Amino acid sequence: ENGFMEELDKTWVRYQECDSRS
Amino acid sequence: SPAFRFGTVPNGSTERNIRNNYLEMHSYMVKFNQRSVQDALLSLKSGKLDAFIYD
Repeated sequence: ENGFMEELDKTWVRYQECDSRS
Repeated sequence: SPAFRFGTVPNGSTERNIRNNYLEMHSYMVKFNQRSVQDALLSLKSGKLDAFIYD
């Protein structure tokens, strides 16, 4: 509810470099 | 996914207004803040910045 998980996934999922390639 | 970039001159009515209405924009743009309008222009003109915001 507090978004603790959202921030934890946000920390541990980097998301830095990639995209939809096509 | 690519990092976008926009900034404005600090201590401005624009920056204060931004902080008042839109927090995230302020907190993010502090990194893109520029010394002077000629220099802000330097960040836009030579590349290394996409958009500039001002009066």
